[PDB]
Formats: sequence, C-alpha cells, structure tokens
Amino acid sequence: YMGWWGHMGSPPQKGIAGYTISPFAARPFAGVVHAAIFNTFRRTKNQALFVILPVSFFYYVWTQASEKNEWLYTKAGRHELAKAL
Amino acid sequence: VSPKTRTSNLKNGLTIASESNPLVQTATVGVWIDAGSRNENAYNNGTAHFFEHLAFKGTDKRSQHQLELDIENMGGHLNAYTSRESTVYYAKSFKDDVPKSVEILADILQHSKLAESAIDREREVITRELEEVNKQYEEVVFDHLHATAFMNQPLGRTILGPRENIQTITNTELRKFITENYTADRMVLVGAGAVDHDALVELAEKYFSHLPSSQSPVPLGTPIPNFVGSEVRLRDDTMPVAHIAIAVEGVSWTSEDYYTALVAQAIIGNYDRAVGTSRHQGSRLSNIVSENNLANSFQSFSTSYSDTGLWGIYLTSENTTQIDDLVHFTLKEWNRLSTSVSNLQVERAKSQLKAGLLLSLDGTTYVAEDIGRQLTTLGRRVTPAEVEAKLEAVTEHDVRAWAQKTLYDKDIALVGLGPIEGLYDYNRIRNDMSMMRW
Repeated sequence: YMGWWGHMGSPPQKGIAGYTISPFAARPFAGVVHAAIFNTFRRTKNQALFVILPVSFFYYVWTQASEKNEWLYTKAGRHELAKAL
Repeated sequence: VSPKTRTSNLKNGLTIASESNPLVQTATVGVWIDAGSRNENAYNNGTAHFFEHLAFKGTDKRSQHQLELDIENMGGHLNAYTSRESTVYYAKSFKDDVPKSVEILADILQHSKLAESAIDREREVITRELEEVNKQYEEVVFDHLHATAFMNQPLGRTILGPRENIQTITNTELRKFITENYTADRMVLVGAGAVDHDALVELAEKYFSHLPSSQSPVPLGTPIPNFVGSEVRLRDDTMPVAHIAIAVEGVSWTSEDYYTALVAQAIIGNYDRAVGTSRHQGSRLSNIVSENNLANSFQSFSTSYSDTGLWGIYLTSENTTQIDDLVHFTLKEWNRLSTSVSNLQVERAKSQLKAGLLLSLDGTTYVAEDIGRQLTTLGRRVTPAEVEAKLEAVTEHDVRAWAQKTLYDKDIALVGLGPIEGLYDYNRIRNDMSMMRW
C-alpha cells in the first residue's frame, strides 16, 4: 500500500499546479503573533469540551471518593466504617 | 575573416547596420526594435504580441489581401517575433527585391490600420493560442520559469498576456504602445547578405525618415529585478517525459561576467541521446547521464536581459524513478564549478566557444539576427577579434570566483512538468547547491 518515489501509489495526478518559495526568501515567523493568539484560541476552543467533560467528571468522582474515605477513618465516621466493612 | 559591419545613423536617430556577402544571392533586411512585452504594464500586457498579429492585417494603402499579394509577388517571405525585450520584423528576399521589402516593412510599422473589425477577429485567434502553447513543453517550462523567478515583476509576465487583457485590448492602446515604443532611437534597420550599405541607407532615408524620436534618447540596450528562489510543479502523471528547468539569477548583456558565465555553461554543455556523438562528449555530466540512462536530453542555458539573466539547465527524462539522481548529479556538477574546476575544463570550454560563437552565424538570417541583437543590447556589433580577446581573458580563477558568488549555496528557481513525483521538495534540491565535504 505504499510504493516509493516515482511510483508511490497515488491515483494519476493532473491539473494541480503547486507553488512555493525558498526558505531563504521567506520570513519563517510571518504571522506568528496572530497564529499564537487567534489560531491557538480557535483550535483550543473547538476541542475544549472533549477534555473538560471527562476530566471534570473523573476528578469529581475521585474527590467524592477520597473525601468519603477520609471521613470514614475519623472518629465521626466510626459507625459508617463499621457497616462499610 | 568576415567583412566589416558598416553602421550609419539618420537624423531621427535610426541606426542602419549592414554586412554584405557577395557569395550569396538572397538578402535579409529587417527592423530590430529595443522594445517588447517588458514595456507593458499589467493592464496592457499582451499588447506587443497583439500588434504583431495586426501588423499583417492591412495598412492605410494595401489591404490585408493586397499585402499578401505584394509579398507573394516579391518571392521571399516576411517574418516577425516579439520577445520580452526585443521585437523583430524582417524580410528575406532576392538581391534586387530589397527595395520592395524595405518599403513593405516601413508600411506595416508606420501605417498599419488597426481596424476595430480586425482587432475583434484576432481576439479569437489569440484566445485559441492560449490553449495550444500547452503542447510546447519547453515553452511552458520556460514561461513558468520566468513567472516564478521574477515573481510579480515585468520580466515575469508572459508575452501573450492574460485572457482578460486579450478581450479588452483596444486599437487606442495598440496605437499608444507603438507610438511610445517604436521610436527611431530604439530601432535598427539591419541588412545581411546581398545588400549594399549605401543603398540601404538611401532606402532608410526614403521610408523611415518620418519616424518619431523619443523625448529622452537613452543609448541602445538600456534597461530592478529581484530574483525569487521558488518552484512551480505541474505534475501530470499521464505524460511519459518529465521536463525540468533549474536556474539561478544569471548575467546581463553588459555584465563583466558575461563571458565567464558562457564558459561555465559550456563546461556543463548539452546532451541528447538521439545524437550519435553525445555518448562521447567530454562533459562530466554528459558521461554520468549517458552511462546511467538518466535523461533523454539536457541543455545548459545562459539567458541575458538588459539588467539580469537566468543561468541554468533544462532536462528531459523518461526515467521517472531516477529523477532524484539526475537532479543530484546535475547539481553536484555545478558545485564543481566552485570547488574543482581547473585549467583543464576551462581551456577545453574556451576552445569549443571560440568556434561556437562564429559557427552559429551560417546564413543571412542568422547574421542579421546577430547584428540586430548586438546593436540593440550593446549598442555596437562586437568584432570577432574583440570576442576572441574577451574569451581568452577568462581564467579558471574567474570561473571559480563567478560560480562561488552566483551558484554556490544560492536559491534556485525550479519548474517541473510531467511525471515528477520523484522530484524532491525545494529544500532537498536546494541542499545540492553546496557540498558539505567542501
């Protein structure tokens, strides 16, 4: 499923003209400030839910579990601990 | 030793230049103009080429049909071509048909109708030319090469111009172009073959005396180009042959390195598998390419303009899995112009060029083209003795110094057309412009 240079396995290409300029002719950091602020904000905003929802859910579960565990091993939690074991 | 080129001027500033050859019976007279597509802006790009079509579409006296007949009756032919910096209109005839041909050329240049009906008719013919150059692969490659090397500059524009302009070129802008550009101080009347100089000067006084002079007469071959390292890829898997051009910014006509760049070009040279002798050429690249079947052909070039040039190579190959090797070996031969060339290659190339520059001029049309080109680029015809001296002045140190400032580690303009999947990206090509071992 992959060939090599000259016979890579692409369907025939026709009609595409590609253009580019030399690394010495270009400013490598052109538009960096716009990218760093606006591009990163867009990319991050669009993926935020997929991180926030699972992280926040599992952090909540952990927080509840660790707080209960802590309370069961106090004096106040003696009776509830006795039942739990 | 060839006969001396005689040169005279008129009062308007039209140059007349002639080289007589009493051994031939034909003569090529014509007008070389120091003007071409580069003189257009973006809005009238295509005008110079448009005019070339209309020049043969009828004058104030002779109609289109009469024009055809008059030339047919002369016996020879007329020809014209427009380039970026130069326009030519010439007539090849019999010895004694020269006064007729000068008269017809003077007519089509000064007194052309440019009738709205003819503008409208050619506007379709030229539109069809846009879709048929597509076949002339060398021209496609060189036009993309200029377009990218001189990105958004006048030298980068095509001669035909965009489709948009072809539809909007008016007789007004045609007339304006030829009034601004076709002035006497920019024109040379040239005769080669069976011409008398004194006869040609008289014909010039008769037909080209009412030519406008420009307000500010600069010398012939008077011009800032900013070369862009860049690439155009026109991949077409259905084509069997890849066409590749690689160039760097080269030298102008009046550069002090003009001969050095020609010698360097001759060290790499040309190659064509179809020619029998090509497998035995001395050039290292030729030997590599022929032994390994890397290419069908390659042609080194050193194109000059008034203020810049392009120096490089044009390759054709069916070996689509070894394009990488072809480009690699080519650029490693260029590296050697910087690192390795000695008196051995330099003196061999000088020998070959001393003859080559003279051999090229083998007919009246070639002679006229040589007088016309030299007069419109340098302001004078350079004698073969001067040319032999300038070639002899090229040393191996000159070639190395030139290559180290022009080739070594420099940006290239690269155009690939056809099955060029194997042509690597810009960086890997440009990395072959130097050698890490040196």
